[PDB]
Amino acid sequence: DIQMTQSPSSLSASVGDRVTITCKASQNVGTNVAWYQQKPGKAPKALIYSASFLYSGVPYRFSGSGSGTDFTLTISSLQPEDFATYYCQQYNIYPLTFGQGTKVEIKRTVAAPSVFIFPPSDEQLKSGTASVVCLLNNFYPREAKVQWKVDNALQSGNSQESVTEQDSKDSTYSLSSTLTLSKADYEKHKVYACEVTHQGLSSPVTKSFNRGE
Amino acid sequence: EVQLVESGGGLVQPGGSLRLSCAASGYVFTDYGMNWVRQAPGKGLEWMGWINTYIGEPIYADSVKGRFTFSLDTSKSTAYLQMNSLRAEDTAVYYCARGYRSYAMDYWGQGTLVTVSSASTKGPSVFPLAPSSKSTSGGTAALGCLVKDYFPEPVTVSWNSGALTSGVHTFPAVLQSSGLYSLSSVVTVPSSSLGTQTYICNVNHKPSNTKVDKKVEPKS
Repeated sequence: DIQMTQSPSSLSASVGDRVTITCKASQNVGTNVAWYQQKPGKAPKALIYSASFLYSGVPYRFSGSGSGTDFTLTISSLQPEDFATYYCQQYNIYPLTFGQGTKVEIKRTVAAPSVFIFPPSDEQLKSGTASVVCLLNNFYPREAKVQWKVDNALQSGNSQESVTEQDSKDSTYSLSSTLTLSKADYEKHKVYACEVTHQGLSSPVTKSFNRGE
Repeated sequence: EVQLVESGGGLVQPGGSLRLSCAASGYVFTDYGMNWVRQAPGKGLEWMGWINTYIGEPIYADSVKGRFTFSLDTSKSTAYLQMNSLRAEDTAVYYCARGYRSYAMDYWGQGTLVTVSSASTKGPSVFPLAPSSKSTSGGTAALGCLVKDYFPEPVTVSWNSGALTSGVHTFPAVLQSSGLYSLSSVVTVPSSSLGTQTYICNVNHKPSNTKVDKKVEPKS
C-alpha cells in the first residue's frame, strides 16, 4: 500500500497566523491527493482535491500544493473555527490510504477558569452513590490541576476528569472533575472541597460546600 | 443539498453481525459510487472499500474482504455494509462517503458508532446539577445534568428541547471502572433567571430506548 505520513502530528497557532502542514507519500502519487477537515464528533469535510483545487463552499483561506511525494495544506489566516484534525489521502491507487492527521489548535490569550462545585443530589444518594462535580469553565490554556479534599483528606484515584474540545468561537476549554463516593462515606464527612490551579489564577481557587448546608 | 444518513449501528456481540445502512438524498444515487470508511476511537481513517452503484459491483480492501460485504437497494437510494464475525477491534465509527472509483470522497455521512461487546445495554440515570444558592446576584450561574451509568455510547443531550444552546458544554463521556459510561452536561445562565426560567436537559440513549427529560432547579 501507499503510506501517507503527515507532519506535525499537532500544532498550535494564533488567529490570523499563516499555517502550513505537510503530507508525504511513500510512492509517487502524481497530484492524486485530497485533504479533509474533521471537527470533533463530526464527519470529515472535503477541502481539496487533486492536491490544489478547492471544493465549492470551502473558504478561500485554504490552499494546497505539491505533486509526486510532497504535499502541503495551507491556511492563510487561521480562524477560531479552523480548530480541527486535517487529513490527507491518496487516490492514485487502491486501497485508498490516509495520513494519521494533523491536529490544529488555536493559541489565544490566557483565560482563567470560572469554578463551580455541585453536591450530589438527594435522588442519587437514594441509589447508594454520591457524585460530586467540580466544573472549570471557559479557560485557556488547557493545562489545569484539580485537587479534591474531603475533611482535608486528599482524594486520589476516585475522581475522573473530562475536557471539552476547544471551543470553535472563543478557543477556550472547559473541564469537569467528578468525585465518586458511597452514600455511607459521603455522609461521614462535612467539608467537600475542589482546589483549582491554573496559569490564569494568581493563586489556587477553592470552591467548597459543607454537606447538608 | 447532498445528504448521507447512516443507521443500523450500535451494540453487537463479539461473533455477531450488523448491517449498516447509508441512505442518500439530494442527488442521483447511481451517478456516484459509495465508499465505506471506519475510524476506531482516537485513531485514523481506514478505507474499507467502494461499490459501483449503477450495477452493484463492490471492491474491497484486503483487510475486510470476505468478512464485510457491500450491497444496495437503489429503489431506496441506499447502500449497505454487512459486517460479520465481529471482534472488539471492529469497534469504530463507520462512515459512508460518496465518490467515484479511485478518487476523492466529496460528501460523508454523519457516521454511526458500532460497539462490539458482550455487555448488555443499560440506560442512564439522570441527576440534577443544581445551581448554587450562592450564585452572584445579577451575575452568572452554572447548572447541569449528570448522565450516569449507561452503555454503550452514544447518548445525546439537549437543553430545553434545543431552544437553549448558548453556553452549553456536554462533556466527553468517561468509562467508569464499572464498565459503564458517565458524563455531565452543563450550561451557564443569568443568576436572575433561576427559579423563573425552566431548565430541562433532554437525554436520549437510543441503544436502550431511554429518553429522559430532567428539570434542574435550585434546591430548597
